[PDB]
Amino acid sequence: SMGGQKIRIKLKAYDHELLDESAKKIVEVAKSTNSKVSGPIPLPTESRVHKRLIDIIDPSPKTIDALMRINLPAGVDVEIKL
Repeated sequence: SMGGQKIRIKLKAYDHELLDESAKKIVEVAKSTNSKVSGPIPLPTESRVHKRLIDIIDPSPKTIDALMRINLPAGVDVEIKL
């Protein structure tokens, strides 16, 4: 489809290192898809918690299938639909 919509995913985890691997890992898998991903964008740590935001441009259905095939490692969280 024409698309033209961007998707943002927020990652949360006590250890920034772990969250860094999840964001970088997803970026490599997302970039592999026709859709493009920007970031990861680092955010302010709160309550000793690190969070990152990755923007997605022209997202495709192959990106969602890859996310379902890969399961985020324990200690990481994601926000969908606000």
